[PDB]
Amino acid sequence: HMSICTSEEWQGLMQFTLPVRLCKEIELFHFDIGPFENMWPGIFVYMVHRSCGTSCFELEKLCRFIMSVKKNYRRVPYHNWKHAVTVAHCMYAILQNNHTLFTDLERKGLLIACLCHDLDHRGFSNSYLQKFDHPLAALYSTSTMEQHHFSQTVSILQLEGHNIFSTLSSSEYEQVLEIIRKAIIATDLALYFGNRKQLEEMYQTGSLNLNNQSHRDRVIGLMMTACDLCSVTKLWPVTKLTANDIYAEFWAEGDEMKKLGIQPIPMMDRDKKDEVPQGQLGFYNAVAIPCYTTLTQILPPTEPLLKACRDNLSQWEKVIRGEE
Ligand SMILES: Cc1cc(C)n2nc(CC(=O)N3c4nc5ccccc5n4C[C@@H]3C)nc2n1
Ligand SMILES: [Mg+2]
Ligand SMILES: [Zn+2]
Repeated sequence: HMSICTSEEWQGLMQFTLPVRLCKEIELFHFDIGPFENMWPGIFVYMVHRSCGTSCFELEKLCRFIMSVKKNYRRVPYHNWKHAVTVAHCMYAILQNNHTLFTDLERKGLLIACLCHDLDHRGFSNSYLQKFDHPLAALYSTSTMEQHHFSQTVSILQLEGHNIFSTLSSSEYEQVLEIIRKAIIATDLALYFGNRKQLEEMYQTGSLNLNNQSHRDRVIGLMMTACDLCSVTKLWPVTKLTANDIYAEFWAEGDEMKKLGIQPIPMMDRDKKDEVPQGQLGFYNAVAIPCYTTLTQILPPTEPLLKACRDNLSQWEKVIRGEE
């Protein structure tokens, strides 16, 4: 039930080289993958190679892997291929700027997990599938989509000629898969609030210890979250755009509820469009800013994300006060 790429696709990938002019910009946090759709898979490989060295993975098995992932993203307005790459990029920037805080095994795991984190998203929220009464919530009933996303990854990983991790030891294999699982589950926004509070705590009392694996997992998790929301960290006109994308889904979900004579929350109601800027404000203020603030504290080199967030915040304020 997994979908595979054709030899044409993956072989195309292998032959791609990145234009020299992007080499610089790719290293920047606010870098936008938007205007380079064909290059997306190629851009992932590049990031893999630079982070983890050129022969970290048998290039052949890697390219098949990436194109198959692509094919299992659906054609929805936001939780799509583009999202997966954008998020994976953001993690690349994070890893790059903290290069020795993490292991080869973490960096392989995390870029992979990012690319895989929303695999086979249907544009329906966790709340929806549970609240009426999908076969998926009938299988995992906390963090529904996220457990599916991980299962999907594993399925793709177990496909013929696709196993990029094959040449690890079986102990290392079972570790990276662990890393990944925790990383993906962490993107359930429900878990983030608990997780950031815990971190907030540990940092403030100076009991945060990157040698303690449990702490490691929470710092990783926060990263995953930071990466997931990173649209808010692009330059205003990019962010503005990405917003319409996230809303299109929300309102498609809202519509599907209205069809069962159920009133959607205002966020998912396209008849409540003018409330949007305000909603951003709220989201930036209760979610985004706290996310990046805590990340910047733990990982000072990730400060530019926070800075870009704040700039977008005040653009939303300017929109509300009516100056855009
Ligand atoms: C990446 C990402 C992920 C998520 C879940 N959101 N959610 C938001 C917006 C949001 O949370 N709000 C929001 N917008 C609204 C728009 C209209 C009406 C009510 C609205 N409300 C209520 C609430 C304050 N922006 C996000 N961006
Ligand atoms: Mg998700
Ligand atoms: Zn996501």
